[PDB]
Amino acid sequence: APGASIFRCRQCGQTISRRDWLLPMGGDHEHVVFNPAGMIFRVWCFSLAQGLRLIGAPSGEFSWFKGYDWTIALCGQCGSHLGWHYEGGSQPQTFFGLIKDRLAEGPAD
Ligand SMILES: O=C1CC[C@H](N2C(=O)c3ccccc3C2=O)C(=O)N1
Ligand SMILES: [Zn+2]
Repeated sequence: APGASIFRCRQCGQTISRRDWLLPMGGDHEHVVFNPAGMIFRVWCFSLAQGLRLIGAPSGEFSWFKGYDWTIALCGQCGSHLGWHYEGGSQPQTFFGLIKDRLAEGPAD
């Protein structure tokens, strides 16, 4: 009965990722960053995620992770902005950076 197992959208409960899938990018799964609009995000890196909808084509502009280009990742169910999918880089080629406070963590399905 683990209670710290899967991550769902906080707004609607769509299944999104798992604690087992946390990915330590440059030594830490947690990256605290800010965008050009000055919004600060506590980004957790995950090797994998599901239930999102990747919007548009990738961009390298302002990327927080050197070598990676990003696409906005919305909750596929409700449209909540959950984070970004990163691609085009190395080791790994791809991963998700998800905004921690926009997810709810709980027991497995
Ligand atoms: O790695 C990333 C992902 C995208 C993120 N980002 C944003 O959140 C944003 C909001 C408004 C205008 C431009 C941006 C942008 O590049 C950002 O700054 N870096
Ligand atoms: Zn949602």
